[PDB]
Formats: sequence, C-alpha cells, structure tokens
Amino acid sequence: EYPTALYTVVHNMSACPERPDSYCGSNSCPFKRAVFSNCIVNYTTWVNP
Amino acid sequence: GCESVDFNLFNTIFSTHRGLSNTTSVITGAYPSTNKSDWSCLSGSGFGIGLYVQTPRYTIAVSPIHVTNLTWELWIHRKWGVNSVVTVRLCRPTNAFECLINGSYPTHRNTGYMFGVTWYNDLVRIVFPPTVLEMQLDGLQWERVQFNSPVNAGHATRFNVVKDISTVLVETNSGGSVFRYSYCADGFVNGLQCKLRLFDIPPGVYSNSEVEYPTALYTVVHNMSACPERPDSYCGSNSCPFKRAVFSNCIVNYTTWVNPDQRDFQHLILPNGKFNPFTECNGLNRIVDGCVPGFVLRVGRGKAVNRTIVTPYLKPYECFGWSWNDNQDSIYDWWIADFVSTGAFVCESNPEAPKTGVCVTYTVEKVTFQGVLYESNFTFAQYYNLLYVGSQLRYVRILGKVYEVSSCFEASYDVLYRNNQSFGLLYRSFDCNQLHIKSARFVDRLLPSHNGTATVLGCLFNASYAPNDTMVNCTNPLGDGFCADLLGNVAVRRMTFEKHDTTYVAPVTNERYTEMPLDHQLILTEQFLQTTMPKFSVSCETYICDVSKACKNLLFRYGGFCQKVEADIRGAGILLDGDVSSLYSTIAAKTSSVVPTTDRFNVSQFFLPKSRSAIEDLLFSKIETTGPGFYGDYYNCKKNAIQDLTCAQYHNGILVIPPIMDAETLGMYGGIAAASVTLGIFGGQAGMATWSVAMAGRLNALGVVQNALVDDVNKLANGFNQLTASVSKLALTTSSALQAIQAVVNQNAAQVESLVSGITENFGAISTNFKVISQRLDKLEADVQMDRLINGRMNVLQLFVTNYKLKIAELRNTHRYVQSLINECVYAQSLRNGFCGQGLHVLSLMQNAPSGIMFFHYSLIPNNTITVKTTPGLCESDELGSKCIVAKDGVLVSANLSYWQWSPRNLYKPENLTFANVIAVSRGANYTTLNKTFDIP
Amino acid sequence: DLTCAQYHNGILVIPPIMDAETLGMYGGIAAASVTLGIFGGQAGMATWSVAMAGRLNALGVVQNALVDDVNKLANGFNQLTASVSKLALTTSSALQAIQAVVNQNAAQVESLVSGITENFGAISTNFKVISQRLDKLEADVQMDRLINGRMNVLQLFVTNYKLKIAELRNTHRYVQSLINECVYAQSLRNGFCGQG
Amino acid sequence: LFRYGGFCQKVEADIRGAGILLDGDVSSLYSTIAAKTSSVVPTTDRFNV
Amino acid sequence: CVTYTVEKVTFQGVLYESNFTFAQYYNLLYVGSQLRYVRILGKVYEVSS
Ligand SMILES: *[C@@H]1O[C@H](CO)[C@@H](O)[C@H](O)[C@H]1NC(C)=O
Ligand SMILES: *[C@@H]1O[C@H](CO)[C@@H](O)[C@H](O)[C@H]1NC(C)=O
Ligand SMILES: *[C@@H]1O[C@H](CO)[C@@H](O)[C@H](O)[C@H]1NC(C)=O
Ligand SMILES: *[C@@H]1O[C@H](CO)[C@@H](O)[C@H](O)[C@H]1NC(C)=O
Ligand SMILES: *[C@@H]1O[C@H](CO)[C@@H](O)[C@H](O)[C@H]1NC(C)=O
Ligand SMILES: *[C@@H]1O[C@H](CO)[C@@H](O)[C@H](O)[C@H]1NC(C)=O
Ligand SMILES: *[C@@H]1O[C@H](CO)[C@@H](O)[C@H](O)[C@H]1NC(C)=O
Ligand SMILES: *[C@@H]1O[C@H](CO)[C@@H](O)[C@H](O)[C@H]1NC(C)=O
Ligand SMILES: *[C@@H]1O[C@H](CO)[C@@H](O)[C@H](O)[C@H]1NC(C)=O
Ligand SMILES: *[C@@H]1O[C@H](CO)[C@@H](O)[C@H](O)[C@H]1NC(C)=O
Ligand SMILES: *[C@@H]1O[C@H](CO)[C@@H](O)[C@H](O)[C@H]1NC(C)=O
Ligand SMILES: *[C@@H]1O[C@H](CO)[C@@H](O)[C@H](O)[C@H]1NC(C)=O
Ligand SMILES: *[C@@H]1O[C@H](CO)[C@@H](O)[C@H](O)[C@H]1NC(C)=O
Ligand SMILES: *[C@@H]1O[C@H](CO)[C@@H](O)[C@H](O)[C@H]1NC(C)=O
Ligand SMILES: *[C@@H]1O[C@H](CO)[C@@H](O)[C@H](O)[C@H]1NC(C)=O
Ligand SMILES: *[C@@H]1O[C@H](CO)[C@@H](O)[C@H](O)[C@H]1NC(C)=O
Ligand SMILES: *[C@@H]1O[C@H](CO)[C@@H](O)[C@H](O)[C@H]1NC(C)=O
Ligand SMILES: *[C@@H]1O[C@H](CO)[C@@H](O)[C@H](O)[C@H]1NC(C)=O
Ligand SMILES: *[C@@H]1O[C@H](CO)[C@@H](O)[C@H](O)[C@H]1NC(C)=O
Ligand SMILES: *[C@@H]1O[C@H](CO)[C@@H](O)[C@H](O)[C@H]1NC(C)=O
Ligand SMILES: *[C@@H]1O[C@H](CO)[C@@H](O)[C@H](O)[C@H]1NC(C)=O
Repeated sequence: EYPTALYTVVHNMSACPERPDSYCGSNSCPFKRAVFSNCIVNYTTWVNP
Repeated sequence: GCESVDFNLFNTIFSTHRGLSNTTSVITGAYPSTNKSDWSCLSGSGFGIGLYVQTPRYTIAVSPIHVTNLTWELWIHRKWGVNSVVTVRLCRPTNAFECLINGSYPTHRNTGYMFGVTWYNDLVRIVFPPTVLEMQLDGLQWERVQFNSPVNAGHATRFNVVKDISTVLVETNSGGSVFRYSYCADGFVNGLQCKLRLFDIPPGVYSNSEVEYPTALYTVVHNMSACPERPDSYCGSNSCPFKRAVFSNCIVNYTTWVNPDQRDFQHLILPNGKFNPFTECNGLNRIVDGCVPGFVLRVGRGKAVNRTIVTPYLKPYECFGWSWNDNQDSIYDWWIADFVSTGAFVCESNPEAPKTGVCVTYTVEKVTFQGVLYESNFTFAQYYNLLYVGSQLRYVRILGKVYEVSSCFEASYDVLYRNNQSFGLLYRSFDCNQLHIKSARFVDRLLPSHNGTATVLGCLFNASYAPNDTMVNCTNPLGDGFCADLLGNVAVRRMTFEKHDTTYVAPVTNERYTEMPLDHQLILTEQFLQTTMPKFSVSCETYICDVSKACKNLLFRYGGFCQKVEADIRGAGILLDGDVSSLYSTIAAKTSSVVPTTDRFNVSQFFLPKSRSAIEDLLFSKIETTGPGFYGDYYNCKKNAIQDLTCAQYHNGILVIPPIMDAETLGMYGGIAAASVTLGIFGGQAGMATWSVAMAGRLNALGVVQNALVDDVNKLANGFNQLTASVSKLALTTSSALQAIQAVVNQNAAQVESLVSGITENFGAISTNFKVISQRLDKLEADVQMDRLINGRMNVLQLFVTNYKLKIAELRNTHRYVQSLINECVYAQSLRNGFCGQGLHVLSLMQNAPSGIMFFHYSLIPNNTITVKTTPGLCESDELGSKCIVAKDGVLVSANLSYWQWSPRNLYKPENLTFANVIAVSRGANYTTLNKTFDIP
Repeated sequence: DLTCAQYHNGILVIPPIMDAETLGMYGGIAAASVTLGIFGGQAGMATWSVAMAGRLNALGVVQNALVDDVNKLANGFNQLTASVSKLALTTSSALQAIQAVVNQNAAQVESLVSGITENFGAISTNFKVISQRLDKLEADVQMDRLINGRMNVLQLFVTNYKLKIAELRNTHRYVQSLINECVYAQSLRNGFCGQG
Repeated sequence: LFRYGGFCQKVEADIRGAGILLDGDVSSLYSTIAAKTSSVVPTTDRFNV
Repeated sequence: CVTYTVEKVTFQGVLYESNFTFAQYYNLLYVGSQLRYVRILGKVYEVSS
C-alpha cells in the first residue's frame, strides 16, 4: 500500500476578480455575472466579514 | 493557387488529446482548409464554425446572426503589432452588457506564426502555439465572422473561415510536437491514410474501407394533422375552471402560442433561430428542433415583480417556457410541456419523401439503417410502418406508400495499393452485370469507379483480372483462391500451390510400368508450434480500482467478479504450469556420454548452444516488436537475455511471472532440460560412431541408398548445411513460420495494450480517481459515474481473462500435439507420412522460439521420376516349385531394358543383381518368367 | 462470375484464402489427387481393379484377388456410396455436424444484427436524436446505454470468432494429419482412419 | 468512442489477427491437399468413383 | 514511489526530474502506451515504474 498525491491542476495558478457589485435586479438595472477559471479563491472573501 | 500561403506551418496548431509521442494519430475537429482560394490573396465576411489566420514576413469579430440585448459575442483586437498586441473580450466601444473575459495573452509576431479559434458545437477553443483556452457555453452559438485587416502588410496578409469538420491524421516527433499531417478529404490515398493510422503506407491489399453517406431522418411517417392552439390562459385552476391542452400529432408553429406583439419576445428567441418556447427544462433540451414526443400543455397567467419572473419547480422530465412581458404591467403567460411517453411525436413540417435510388442512411421509427430505397407494390398490413423478414429490414412504408429497401452494395471498397498513381479498387460486394449497371434503379447510384469486371471476388476497378495464368508467391493473398500482384500495373491473379507427392509406395505385383524417382532433394519445413505464454497473477481488487477504499467496499457487489477472476487466472495458470511441466518432462532426454562427433554436418555451430543457440538468437533478431511499451520492454529484455537480472513486469495489479520452464530463456539442447541432439537419429541404443555413419544408416533405413559411402553422405551434408544456413536469409514475409511467431507477438502485444488502455482511459467518467469522482458529484449521480468506469475496467479485465483462457485451451491440446511430435518425430523416426514433413523423413531438430517451439524437419522430396518396369520377382521355369528369386531390401527393376536389375525402394540406382541383393523364395504370386536360367550361383 | 461477400453496417465478410465450398475437391488448381492415395507415390498401376486387388493383398484379406473378389468389393463400394443420397439430417451424425456448424454460424450473425437493430433501452438508435432531445448529462447516460451494448454484442462476436479460430487451429493439425496419412497414405494406425 | 478503454483498436486488430491466423492455416491446409496425381489417370472398371 | 493523478489520469510510480523539455501543450506525455514524462509546475518530471 502506497500513499497518494492529487494534482488536478499542474501549471502555476493566478487569481480572479472577487464577488461582484451585488447591485439591483438584472432587468431594471444592468447587472453582470462573473467568471472563475484559474483562480486561487478564498471562498470567504465572497462576503463581508 | 495563391501568392503566399504557408502550408509547412499548419503543424504548429494541431494537437492530439494527451501527449502521444512518436507514432501517428488521427484527430477530428474544426481545422483550417486545404483550399488555396479560401485564404486571401482587407475586410472579410463569412459564415462558419471557427477561423484561422497567420502572418508572413487583425481585428476579428465573431457574433451570432440575431443579436439581442443579452447575447454573447467576441472580438479580438490588434494595433500595429508589438506596440499594442492583443486584447480579447466577450461582451456587447460600449461595455453595455455581460463581459466574461478580459485576457491579453500577448503573442510573438514572427516570420511564421499561426493561430485561430473554433466554436464547433459550442466547444469554444482559442488556440495559440503555446497554449489553448477551452470553454463550453450553454446559451452560445456563433455563425458570423467579421474579419478585418491592418492597413498594409509586406506580403499578403491572410485569413480563413472554416466551413465544416475535418478529421486529419497527425504525426508527432520525440517532443510530442506535430510535424506532418494530411487532411482526409484532399485526395483519395489520404482517405485510407486516415483509415489505417500510417502515413506512407506500404503496398498491399487493404480491406473494408468505407464510403461516407449523407443521412435522412424520419421520426414520423404518416401524414400529419394539426392541433388546437394555446389555451384560453384564464385565471387559476382552483378559483375558476381551467384546462390543459394535449399535443399528439400536430404540425405546430411554436410562435402561434403567443400574441405577435411585433418582435417583443426576448426569451423565446435564439441568437440564430426563432422561438424555442422552452426557456428552461429539466432533463432534456431547452433547444427544440426536429420532432419531440407528445405532451399535454399546462398554461398559467399570473402576476410578477419588475420584469423578473421565477421559474417554478417542475417534474424531472417536463419542460417550461413563458412569454408576454412588455405590456406596461407585470403579468405574463407561462406554460409547461410534460413530454410523457405519448409515442405520438409532435412537430412541424411532416416529412416529404425519400428520393428513391439513392443509398443514404435512414432512421424510420427509431430504427436506423443504411441502404438504398425503392418503391414497392404489394401493400402489407395497416400496422407496422416498417417490417422485418427474419432479421433483415426489407419493407418500409413512408407516407402511406410502401418503399422496399435493398442493401447498399457500394459502401465497402478494398483498395489494393502499389503507390499514389497506381492502385485498384475492389468492391467485395456489388457484382457488375451489364444489364445491372445500365438499369433504371442504378442511374443515381453509380460512380466512375463502377465500370469494372464482374469477378467472383466482386467488382475490381482500374486493374486487370486474367485468371488463366497463375502465380505462386502469394505475398498478399486476396481470398477465394485469388492473389494480387504488385510488380507493374496492379492485377489480380489466381494463386496456386506446390504439389505434394506422398511417400507411401504401393506394394508391387503383376509387373507394370512403375515410375521411380531418379534423385531427391532436401527440403527444410520449419514448423512453429506455440507452446508457452507468460503466467499471470492478476489482482482485480487493485486493478479495477487503486488505493481508493471507496471502490473496495463497493466492488464486492458485482456478482462475485473479483473472486472469480483471481481464481480463474490461478486455475488457468496452474493448468499452464502442469502442462509446460509435462512438456519438459518429455524433452529432457538421455543423450550418451560418448557425444558422437560430426564430420561435415555443421550442427554444433547452428543448433547447439554457444547460452542459447545461433539459430534462435538469429531468430529473435528477425522479430520486430510493434512499438515501445510494456510488452516491448518485456520482450526486449527477454530477447537479449542479459544474465543475473529479471524482467517480470508488475504494473497496477498485474504481475507477469515466467512459467515453470520458460522456453526463450533456456537454450534447447543445453542446460538442465537438455534435449539430446544425438538421441533422435542415433537411436535409443547409442554407441554409433559419427553423424556420418548415422546418416548412412538412416539412408539405408528409409531406403534411398543402401551402404552409403562418403559421397552420398557428403552430398547430403552439403545439402544440409547449405539449407540450414538459409535460416538466416529469410525475412518475415514469405516465411510462413516467422509470420506465426510475429502473429503470436502481435496478439500478445495488442492484448497488453488493451489491458493498459483499460486502466488509462476514463470510460466517460469525469476522471480516473475515485476520490475525485466522490468529492465532486452527487450522492447518486456519482454512483452512475462510478459504475461507468468500474464496469468498464471490469470489462477490460474480463476480456483479458477470457483471451487468456481460450489461449490456454488452445495450448492444452497443442501441447498434446507438441509432445506427440517431439517424442515421435524428433526422438524416434516416424512411420507416419505427413506427420513429420513432406515425404521421406531424414532428421528433425527442434529449437526454441518466442512463446513457442519450432521444428526443423529435414525431408527428401523427389523431383525427377524415371519410369521403369518392376516385377515382384523373376522365375525361369513355368512349373510350380521352380527356383525363383526376389530382391533383398529393394525392388527389381528394368529401364525398358532386356534384363532385370536391382534398385532401392525409393530411389533408382540400378545394379546387376547378384547373390548379395537377391533372396530366393517361391512361386507365391505370379512372378515374371524371364525364360532363361540364372547368371548367379 | 458474381460474388456473395455481404457487407452490412461495418462488417465486411470476405472469403478466406481458399474457400472450401466454392472449389471442387478433386478438380481445379488445388487438385486433391483421387488416384494418389491408393495407387501410391510410385504410380504406373493399371486400373482401380488391380489397385484394389493389390490393396486387399496388402491388408491381408485375400491374396492374388481375382475379378470376383474385387467386383464383390466393387458392388459393395457403389451400393454403399450411392447410399450417400438416402440419409437425412437426423440419424446421420455427420449431417448433424454440418447443420450444427450452420446453425451456430447463423445464430451468431443474427445476434450480430439484433445488436444493431435494437435500442438497449435507449430512446432510439440514432445518436443525433438522443443528442437533440435529452439533457447535457442524461443524454450521456442514454448514449452509454447502447454504445455500451453494441460494444458488448461486437465483443461477444469477436470472442466467439476467436475461440472457433483456436478450435480450427488444432483441428487443422488433425485434418492435415488425417489427409496425408489416411487419404494419401495407408495408415497403420487402428482407429485413426476408420473402424477396423 | 475512444474513451472506452481502447476498445475499437483492440477489436479491429484482433479480427485482423485471427483473420491472418485463419489465412495462413487454411493456406497450410491446401498446401497439403494439392498433390501430384500422374498423367496416366488410371481408369476404373466397376468403381463408380 | 507514491501514486499520482495528473490531469484526470491516475497512475502509480516513482517520479524523478528530467532535462529534455518537450512541447508546450500536453502536461503529461505518452510514449506508445506507457506514461513516461509529466510536467508538473513548469518543469518536466520523468516517471519510471
Ligand atoms: C507561482 O505563483 C506565485 C504567485 O505569483 C509565486 O509566489 C510562486 O513563487 C510561483 N511558483 C513558482 C515555482 O514560480
Ligand atoms: C481568506 O481571507 C481571510 C480574511 O482575513 C484571511 O484571514 C485568510 O488568510 C484568507 N485565506 C487565504 C487562503 O488567503
Ligand atoms: C477549394 O474549394 C473550392 C470549392 O469547394 C474548389 O473549387 C477549389 O478548387 C478548392 N481549392 C483547392 C482544392 O485547392
Ligand atoms: C433592449 O434594448 C432596447 C434599447 O434601449 C430597449 O428599448 C428594449 O426594451 C430592450 N429589451 C428588453 C427586453 O429589455
Ligand atoms: C480590460 O483590462 C484593461 C487593463 O486591465 C482595462 O484598461 C480595460 O478597461 C478592461 N476592459 C474591460 C472590458 O474590462
Ligand atoms: C522517436 O523516434 C526517434 C527515431 O528512432 C528516436 O530517435 C527518438 O528517441 C524517439 N523518441 C522517444 C521519446 O523515444
Ligand atoms: C398531407 O396532408 C397535407 C394537409 O392536408 C396535404 O396538403 C398533403 O398533400 C398530404 N400529403 C399527401 C401525400 O397526400
Ligand atoms: C407561423 O406563424 C407566422 C405568423 O405570421 C407565419 O408567418 C409563419 O409562416 C408560420 N409558420 C409556419 C411554419 O406555418
Ligand atoms: C421593483 O422596483 C421597485 C421600485 O424600483 C422596488 O422598490 C422593488 O424592490 C423592486 N422589486 C424587486 C423584487 O426587486
Ligand atoms: C505519395 O504521396 C504522398 C502524399 O502526397 C507523398 O508523401 C509521397 O512521397 C508520395 N509517394 C510517391 C511514390 O509518389
Ligand atoms: C486509374 O488509373 C490511372 C492510371 O494509374 C490513374 O491515373 C487514375 O487516377 C485512376 N483512377 C481511379 C479512379 O483510380
Ligand atoms: C464502361 O466502359 C466501356 C468501355 O469504355 C464503355 O463501352 C461502357 O459504356 C462503360 N459503361 C458505363 C456504364 O459507362
Ligand atoms: C481466359 O481464357 C479463356 C479461354 O481461353 C478466354 O475465353 C478468356 O477471355 C481468358 N480471360 C481473359 C481475362 O482474357
Ligand atoms: C516464390 O516461390 C518459390 C517457389 O515456391 C520460392 O522458391 C520462393 O522463395 C518464393 N519467393 C517469394 C518472394 O516468396
Ligand atoms: C498376374 O495375375 C493377374 C490376375 O490373374 C493378371 O492380371 C496379371 O497380368 C498377372 N501378371 C502377369 C505378369 O501376367
Ligand atoms: C532435382 O533435385 C536435385 C537436387 O537438388 C537437383 O540437382 C536437380 O536439378 C533437380 N531437378 C530439377 C529438374 O530441378
Ligand atoms: C561448415 O563449417 C565449415 C568449418 O570451417 C565451414 O568451412 C563451411 O563453410 C561450413 N558451411 C557449409 C559446409 O555450408
Ligand atoms: C519406358 O517405356 C515407357 C512406355 O510408355 C516410356 O513412356 C518411358 O519413357 C520409358 N522409360 C525409359 C526409362 O526407357
Ligand atoms: C551389368 O551386366 C551387363 C550384362 O548383363 C553388363 O553389360 C554391364 O556392364 C553390367 N554393369 C553395369 C550396368 O554397371
Ligand atoms: C516364356 O514366356 C512367355 C510369356 O512371357 C510364356 O509363354 C511362358 O512363360 C514362356 N513360354 C515358354 C514356351 O517357355
Ligand atoms: C455404376 O455405373 C454403371 C454405369 O452405367 C451403372 O450401370 C450402375 O448402376 C452404377 N451403380 C452401381 C454398380 O451401384
């Protein structure tokens, strides 16, 4: 039995833009969704503390 | 056809799936064109799926057709090269809407640099020679290309919009980089290059090459009525009575479900198409095209908030769409289709007719097939829109009238190849009768390549056929006793076979014109018998799944698979164990300590070991493994056999082990299981002096010549050595026993490459790590992803186990043949005719081989007959009880000559009959009276 | 002067290097030499009658057999090989073997065709119709229900073809050792040729 | 299709491999059928052969 | 000699550094059927069994 190592990504990895402006609804006022491809996320900077 | 189009540097953009090193591969996708006109020779507009540019010694806009407020486009930006290189965005000068990406990716402008993008079925790749960028977007479709150019280029700047798919072959060098390629639709020869993944294909017949045919789709068959429209859209179903509407066999419009509102539908519209009324659905496509199953259709009309309704929860295979905002209040209409198994498909545009006499593939009532369709005239039952006679699909009704379908005959050509300019097309089906080619059924089916000779093979085009002359070197036999020759222009000839000449002489009486041979020749008939394979010890617990424990508590649900596999490999392994043990129990023989010297037979320098002999080392040098791999490492370690180390590969659960006595490590006539080169011909009672007196005693035994002097043995010696030094000058082809060891090696290598591709590839699962499948997907959808590849590694392993078993069953009865061949033809001298070799048997040595054993049966086929006269014996007197004589160890013979002579049983060296070679007996049968007294005391 | 090598949806059957049931046995290019068995490798013997008399001398029934013994064996020969017409499929034991080979081969190709006709619980047999109707992921589990079933039907055929090839390899070792030892020579073995 | 464990390359290489085993082995069968009957072709008298 | 998983392909071997820098695609390559060279974080790592 040997221990394991897991490499889903290989190349060194950049950041992403954060949680969006959280403005009003997408019909009454312009609103955008945000993409997330190769970010080192924090999953707790999506909120105010 | 153009000024400056770089063709050598297309290969910087092709990419295979995963780092395939040094062999070819075909890869399908949107790839740039062959056409010298499609590149420019400067604003460009065109439609397609993807585009590609380069630059010699660019503001590219990609959009759909119908653009609304919320769509997705792109445009790439360039200004003056290296100063302002590239920005890429996905948005609508006005940043008015959703902007996905803002990525520079600054490129190097060089003398040669090619890149592009693709968006075939929304697989949006943005490729550059360092890196790709892959995306898939659900609500995306791109059809329009607005290329633009810089103001001035030194040579011609160039751009290409690609129309459809390509399936190009790719070679690749030691670094994984592509360096040669060939599109499959450029010519004809590269079509079969794309068939069998080889670039410069050698001459030969190449079977089963297909013809791509367009398709036709018939979900419904009968002519189709209309339906009631969208319902009243009244108040709620509790406060007031409300009804839903059914839809079974309607030619819908999907835009008469609403009030027209003058283009005021934002959600139903596609970025190219119009009004798919199903803006979000569970378990099936939002996009509705073609024909969909029948449904009953709920409708609601309710209030909302500021232009923003919420989709309701809905049954897992029902389908939701809504419309009708933009009326200065927040009410709207919504509907639910439910698609519940009605079986009556509902769709616009009932199908017209298949054009008859074309060989296009079909699908009629959810049954695809591929043939040519004709009208028929016999009107079967009013059920059953397509019938089956036995297993064939022979009669279909389409739109009321019966259409008979016959098989497509021209879909397979076996191309037989010499070079690019000269080849010949053979259709194995499709005879060409002259009444058939000129038929009215066949007006729309024929090609220029169908005007060939109707053969027994089929139709061969652009080749000659003449069967009246034969050929014997069936290098690439074709079938049915026909052979194709590749000397000049390609042709088809009728192959033949060299004749046999049985060694059973018949018992002679009642004297006749018996022909006897005048001289023989040695013929070596090498005969490979496969006898070993590497014993295996698989472990399915750690093959089918690795160190992940979440498999191993789930694997023992699958029918006792793992205990059956490991007990079966152990069971077949111990069958092979005991049966190779019985093989070496009848090889290991009892050669004497005299070890009789040879004089002119070079048998010690060819057949005896030097620790293997000079024939099987030379034999292993003649065998070419297909490529590097695990079996390549196994075989090339076992080939050179470098001492005092192992090669028993272990890889992920499968430990290969050598069997109880592996044939291709030990020499044949040396070592512990010594095989006694002497003890065959020198007999079980040894003491015989040399090989020369052994061979003279042999030729006396099988009756070629008695008391053979040095001349006959040395003539057989020069024959022996010059015909077993010809074990070096035979290649793989035209060998028939190097083809057998190469067939065993190729079978074994392809088996282990199946057994390794089963552990590399995900079987449609998201990965090959069971933790990653477990930590990503659902409680239950990860179960259906788990049991997609655990059930696939199960099938690959069990496919290997049943291949191993059937080859063990073959080897069990083959070892019965190999044992009955060694200790009856190698160790004894067989009285059987064809068991040892062709004709009169002299000597038969055996050597080792890869995964087997190979015999060297030396024989004496005669060639020059001479017809003589042959009595049983001679009398002088007619009386019963006369003095009469018969030959001693020979036959009485006269070459149409006045008197009788003596000759051996199987060869004509006539001698005057003396007291030595004559036995005096009786008047048993009717011997021949020669009417003169004897000349012998 | 015409062919029958069927091609249907990916499987081209071809005749082998010398198909047995197109060529006659003792005619054509691969001629099988009706004489060269009993007349021996050294021919010149006059007729079948003197060949059969010399045979009966060899296996020791009667020596120097006249016309009566050979003609009695001749009437026996013809009245027992004209009885190759009056045997049916049952009570034959060798028409049952060719019918078993034909039924095995026919049931194999009907499996191989019912694998391409039937949807394996999928909604159809057209991959476009499965793709243009169902989900992004539920169409994957409908795709891999019949692509994984045509895989099993094809591989079941390939392993039937392989095991019958392994049978035919060692059967041809038996057939070769039977032709050029019982048909071409006269075997000293007891039960190898026939009874007695 | 080429995700499924190298199924298709194994099947077509195996049918080719078993096909060329049958190819060479029917060739060895007809190499020991094709025999050397004489040009005398001895007549029969009562054997309807 | 720990087992790995690099770009959704698990395997089980020992990994060494290498010095020959293959193509800029393809974060792990295959010679024939074997998996012999992987890049991990920019630098090429050769894997032996
Ligand atoms: C990867 O990127 C981070 C962020 O820039 C950096 O700190 C780290 O050193 C990089 N790794 C290497 C090996 O350069
Ligand atoms: C995430 O944000 C919090 C906020 O203070 C910080 O403390 C934490 O270190 C961050 N995590 C990472 C991995 O950067
Ligand atoms: C490109 O396509 C056009 C039309 O399909 C054809 O006329 C032209 O010859 C092609 N260019 C080639 C083959 O170089
Ligand atoms: C799309 O934009 C135009 C431009 O202002 C606007 O008049 C129209 O109402 C918009 N459509 C929707 C559905 O909001
Ligand atoms: C893209 O990024 C550049 C530099 O970060 C910025 O100047 C530009 O405004 C951005 N554009 C969009 C659409 O975000
Ligand atoms: C690819 O093939 C060439 C030709 O023999 C060889 O020199 C090279 O080493 C091979 N590449 C690899 C990675 O083995
Ligand atoms: C099918 O029905 C439509 C509508 O009645 C009709 O126009 C059309 O001619 C019909 N087709 C045939 C072949 O009768
Ligand atoms: C659907 O209705 C519109 C409304 O005018 C009409 O123009 C169109 O032709 C109809 N489509 C079909 C297929 O009948
Ligand atoms: C609709 O608009 C009004 C006025 O702008 C606002 O007060 C209300 O919150 C909006 N409703 C929603 C659901 O955002
Ligand atoms: C045949 O054509 C191919 C591709 O066009 C080429 O690589 C090869 O050299 C040609 N061979 C001959 C003998 O013309
Ligand atoms: C037929 O053969 C000639 C001469 O080799 C060649 O030029 C021509 O292209 C061939 N045509 C076909 C359809 O094979
Ligand atoms: C086939 O070729 C021959 C000879 O040129 C010609 O007479 C005949 O009409 C051709 N057949 C067809 C169907 O073109
Ligand atoms: C073969 O020989 C026959 C008889 O002499 C002759 O009729 C036929 O034309 C020949 N075949 C060819 C292709 O010339
Ligand atoms: C061709 O057949 C002859 C006679 O059987 C044989 O001597 C020769 O080796 C064969 N040559 C080839 C190339 O197969
Ligand atoms: C021996 O006898 C047989 C039958 O009587 C006869 O056919 C044959 O010719 C005889 N032999 C000689 C040499 O006359
Ligand atoms: C018969 O075989 C011998 C020995 O090889 C040879 O010398 C002779 O030339 C052969 N006869 C013919 C006609 O080839
Ligand atoms: C056999 O061995 C002797 C020993 O020197 C050699 O001279 C001869 O060339 C060899 N080969 C033959 C006789 O074919
Ligand atoms: C013997 O006579 C026969 C009579 O048919 C003749 O064919 C043959 O050539 C002759 N042979 C010799 C060696 O005289
Ligand atoms: C055999 O005997 C004949 C006379 O019967 C004689 O002429 C001849 O020389 C002898 N020797 C031979 C043929 O070697
Ligand atoms: C001489 O031979 C003939 C026939 O070969 C036969 O009549 C008898 O055996 C002999 N005749 C006399 C008169 O001796
Ligand atoms: C054998 O052939 C002859 C030839 O006419 C025939 O009369 C006889 O009936 C046949 N059958 C036998 C002898 O069983």
